[PDB]
Amino acid sequence: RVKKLINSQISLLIGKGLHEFDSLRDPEVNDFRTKMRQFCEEAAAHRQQLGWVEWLQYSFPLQLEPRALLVNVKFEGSEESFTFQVSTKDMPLALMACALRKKATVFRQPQPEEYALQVNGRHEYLYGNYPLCHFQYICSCLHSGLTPHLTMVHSSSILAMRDEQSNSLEQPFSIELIRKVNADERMKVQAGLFHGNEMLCKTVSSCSEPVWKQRLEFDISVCDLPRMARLCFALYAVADCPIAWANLMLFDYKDQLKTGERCLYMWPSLLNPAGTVRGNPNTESAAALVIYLPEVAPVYFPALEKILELGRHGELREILERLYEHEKDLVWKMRHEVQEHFPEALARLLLVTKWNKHEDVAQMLYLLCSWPELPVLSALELLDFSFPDCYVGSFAIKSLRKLTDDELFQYLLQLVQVLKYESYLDCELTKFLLGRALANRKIGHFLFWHLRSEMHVPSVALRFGLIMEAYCRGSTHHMKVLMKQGEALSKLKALNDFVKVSSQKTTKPQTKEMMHMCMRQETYMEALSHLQSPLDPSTLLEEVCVEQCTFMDSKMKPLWIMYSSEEAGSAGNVGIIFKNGDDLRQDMLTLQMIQLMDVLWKQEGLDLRMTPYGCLPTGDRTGLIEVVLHSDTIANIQLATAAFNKDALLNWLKSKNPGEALDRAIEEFTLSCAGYCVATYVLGIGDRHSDNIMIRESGQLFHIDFGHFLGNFRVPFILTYDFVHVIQQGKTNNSEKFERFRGYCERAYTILRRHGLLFLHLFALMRAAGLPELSCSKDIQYLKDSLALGKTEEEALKHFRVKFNEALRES
Ligand SMILES: Nc1cc(C(F)(F)F)c(-c2cc(N3CCOCC3)nc(N3CCOCC3)n2)cn1
Repeated sequence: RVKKLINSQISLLIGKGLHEFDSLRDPEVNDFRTKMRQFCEEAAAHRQQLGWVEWLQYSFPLQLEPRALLVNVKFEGSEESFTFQVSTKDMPLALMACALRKKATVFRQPQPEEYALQVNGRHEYLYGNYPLCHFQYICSCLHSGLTPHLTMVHSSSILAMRDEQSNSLEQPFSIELIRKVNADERMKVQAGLFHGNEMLCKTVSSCSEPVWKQRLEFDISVCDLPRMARLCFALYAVADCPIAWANLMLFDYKDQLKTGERCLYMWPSLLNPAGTVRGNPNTESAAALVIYLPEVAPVYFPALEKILELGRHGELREILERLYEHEKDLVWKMRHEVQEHFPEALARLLLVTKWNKHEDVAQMLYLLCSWPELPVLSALELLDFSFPDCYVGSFAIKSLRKLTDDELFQYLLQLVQVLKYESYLDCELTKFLLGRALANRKIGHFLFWHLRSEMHVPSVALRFGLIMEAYCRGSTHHMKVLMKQGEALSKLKALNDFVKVSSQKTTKPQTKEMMHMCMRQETYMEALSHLQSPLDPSTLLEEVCVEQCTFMDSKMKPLWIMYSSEEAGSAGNVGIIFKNGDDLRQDMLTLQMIQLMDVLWKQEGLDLRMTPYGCLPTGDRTGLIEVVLHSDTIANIQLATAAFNKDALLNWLKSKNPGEALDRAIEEFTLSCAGYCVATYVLGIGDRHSDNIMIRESGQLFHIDFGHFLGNFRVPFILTYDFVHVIQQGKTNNSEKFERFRGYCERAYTILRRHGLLFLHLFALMRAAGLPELSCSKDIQYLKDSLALGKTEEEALKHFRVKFNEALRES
């Protein structure tokens, strides 16, 4: 009965009944389910016995940055507290020893190593040999002025949390084109063999329920088929009218060559090799193609031992590795010199390998099996659809194992999208993502939401559903925590639907008061309170502050939900925006890229005071956006009295930062303005105006609502006069302040160029997302031109300077 309860809770959580998996009677699904369940159960068993500091590393991973301070410290299970004057260079152990001395003297009774410091009212902890200023929390307090509030949590109390959370044939390749086609009856199939993007041979071609009975033969023998060969079909009508497409692997998940009848449930729309290799689930309405794979003999793909035995036998390039037909022959000829003296040029060699020649593949695989590990940057390139081979993919994952949990988190969105390129359910990328999620609860949280947010997409629902199920087997406690989040989102959807309907029939004050009555119902107060934020599991959403909740006036009536927490103090006051009706994927991608820019800038000692707030799609055109409190749009501020509208922004800054605080607010504005000008320029984010640019009371400028990127609508560099007016401290002429700002823009731009390959590799992997503004090479080209990677640093700077000077004349 406890197993029945778990199964039904997984079905509710993942948004797909587990019985739907059994009904498909698919051995590949059944084998994934059984093998991944045991793999995830072993991880849960390993975690149950972790030491209390190891459990802390799993559950509350440290949040680190890429003088003196007062710290308030209390003990768990006590209202009494003490404020200490410690240095920002002190370790958390020095703070814990200082706190324990104050408790021993106050209790009249005479071990810091048995403790960890919790950030009050947050699932965040300060531990390890790190100075206080290297923790994101202390560093954040230092900037905002605020005093850190910490709680001494004992080892026995952390161990109580761990315990509570327990559970060949030279015959040429051929097929037989042997249902519900909807096309013009006045009019009257194209097939192709692919190994990723590359064609293995020339395309071979053929008014409802059509009968062909045609022999389709390819110019390639059955022995030359690579292990990852794809047969791609396109049903169209004779300008061209496309109807449907369908792909399939020639070998199944058990390495055996497919040799029987097949019905292909087609996806509606010429050839689409990147598209999924699984049939359309809507078998009732989709067009189908009847196909027959002839019995060529069983025949399995040769095992690694047989391949290494064949590839074992065998026998100017520096200028090529920075390609023409002759240049590809000299890369292949010196393939051993490429392995021994240019291991990082592996991808270039893989691209010139004749994948339609089995002899050439075996020799490539022979070198690959002894190739040294490559840096993470090189491994991310190998994950592209251009490299579909199973051994190349396994080598890429092996090179990605050295990723830190922080780097893994930074690239997680791309690694999830790469699952859509996978040919089989059980793959080394799924195993890697699952193992890494089960060893870090933050990774497990965002992996869950990335998969859950796409369950309404038929091409990925089975795959993503199966991975979330396996994850749930590895953490019964976390499943319950994520269920509490899903229950809140379910209520926000019902509440937002009421708001949409009510706003079309009555005034704003009236709809807002009815929203509050709906929220004040017991089922709503319960579902909306006491949860971990889906935007950030370390932020606790305690009591929903109904009186402060409202909705915004745009088409979808987004909800603005406020929360508070007595235990967290002023830092427990957090807000979330719930939006339903628009897709948040591109905003999430933009914001993660800005966050990556902020990390790269900070690694070079450049802090541009950015605000990369949370954005998380959770379902079908549904998601959450983190509220940055104490901020307002440029337009709202431009609505003390300004004699000239040009002084409004500066006057607003002055009212929030009087006396000596003004100078530091102007500086925060200048730094963040340089960062956002550079980010929007490099990413090609146009349509920036007073309604989608905001300013914080600290002076920090930030952008919101990134509806367009990569020049979709070349987006020129933008210098806005009202922003230049603040940078110049309200003066007409101030080249000393203006030119410092130009230095910030140029420094930020030159740093991004040094990591240009990282942005290109991440954006190439994101082509799997199916985002309409990141759908071809022209979109990637935009980033190559904005970062000017072909030019030297001096030419790129000169060209950036021409663009910046053009923006200043336009200002
Ligand atoms: N795709 C979207 C949609 C909205 C969406 F919320 F509008 F849907 C927002 C949005 C709008 C908004 N508005 C407030 C100002 O007026 C315009 C709307 N304020 C914010 N904030 C998040 C960061 O902290 C500050 C608040 N996000 C962003 N991206």
